[PDB]
Amino acid sequence: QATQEVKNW
Amino acid sequence: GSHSMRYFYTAMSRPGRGEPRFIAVGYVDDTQFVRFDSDAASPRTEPRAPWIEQEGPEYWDGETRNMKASAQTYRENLRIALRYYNQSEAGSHIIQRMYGCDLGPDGRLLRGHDQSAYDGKDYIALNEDLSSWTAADTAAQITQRKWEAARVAEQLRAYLEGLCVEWLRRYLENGKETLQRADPPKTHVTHHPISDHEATLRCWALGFYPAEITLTWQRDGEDQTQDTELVETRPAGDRTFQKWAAVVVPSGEEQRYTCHVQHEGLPKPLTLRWEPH
Amino acid sequence: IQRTPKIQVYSRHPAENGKSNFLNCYVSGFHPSDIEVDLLKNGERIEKVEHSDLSFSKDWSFYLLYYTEFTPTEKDEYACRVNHVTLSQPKIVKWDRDM
Repeated sequence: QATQEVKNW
Repeated sequence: GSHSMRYFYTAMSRPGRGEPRFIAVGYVDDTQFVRFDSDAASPRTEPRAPWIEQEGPEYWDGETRNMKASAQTYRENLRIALRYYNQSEAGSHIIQRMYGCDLGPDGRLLRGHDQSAYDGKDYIALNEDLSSWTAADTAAQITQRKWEAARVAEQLRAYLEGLCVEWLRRYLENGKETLQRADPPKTHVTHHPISDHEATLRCWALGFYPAEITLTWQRDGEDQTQDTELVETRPAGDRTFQKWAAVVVPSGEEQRYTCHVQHEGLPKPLTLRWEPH
Repeated sequence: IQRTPKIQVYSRHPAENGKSNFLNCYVSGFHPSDIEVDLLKNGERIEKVEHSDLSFSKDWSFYLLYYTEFTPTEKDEYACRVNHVTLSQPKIVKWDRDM
């Protein structure tokens, strides 16, 4: 299962 | 032996050719098991290994939901990167991320990874402690501050400690018959004359899994590291890999060379010589 | 900022004429991602060719595998042709059973 992000650079 | 799960994301901008494209793949060891392509006619997180297909509706909806969000998030990261680097909107740029969990033979979490790059160079990485970041340049520092401020590292460590390890153990169980079996290589040494005076010996390894292998040429028991030509370990297409190493030798010296192969599937490393019949 | 692809043309199983096999072109270690690969028989592209999903290595360079079902013949000569921002002309690598 992938990781939810949701951070922006 | 020891098992790992990794996810690979790629985001590319295509100014004047369309929206930025986002591609994601997942692997367990060297076996890819999922895919997402923003360019597909109807983008979806699709299975690429049979053992994953058993996963339920909540799962597949969940990851498609996730991957479509991530594509938006990286479309915006691509724009943000333009500010940090003062780059034009005409160029085409690429953001990559690879992250995953390593499990020791023991099966508890042994290491966690997260690394990101811009235009093929290092950008930011999660350190070994899973609490701090390493920035590659002043631009990545801008991101670094935002992420320690938003405590991202605590959130990714929660993922690798728990959900990554837990799914990867579940996958290893579901994919027991392929993921947990080592295929030793099939090996043979090949000879081709360049001339009457010189020939090429090539050592072959075929059909092995996992991809990790070492091929070595030795002359009178000493390493021909510098004179060996190695190719990148390559996929066969049936989930096994291949590799070869070759040297140019003077005619009549062929039996002083021995090829040494190391693979996890092998009990003891193999020593091969050219055997013509 | 740019790395040229390394190309390998090979068969999935050792070649024996008249016996069905797979023709693989593996391109690796290249940057950026925009690449085009076609598989050639007698200098002309084979119609149905598929490729792996894009992925990359530890050093961030990409790799793909292009494959098709084929039957080798004494007569015919097969190849792989690759185009990339680093290549001045499309680079063609002819298949040698020995490699």
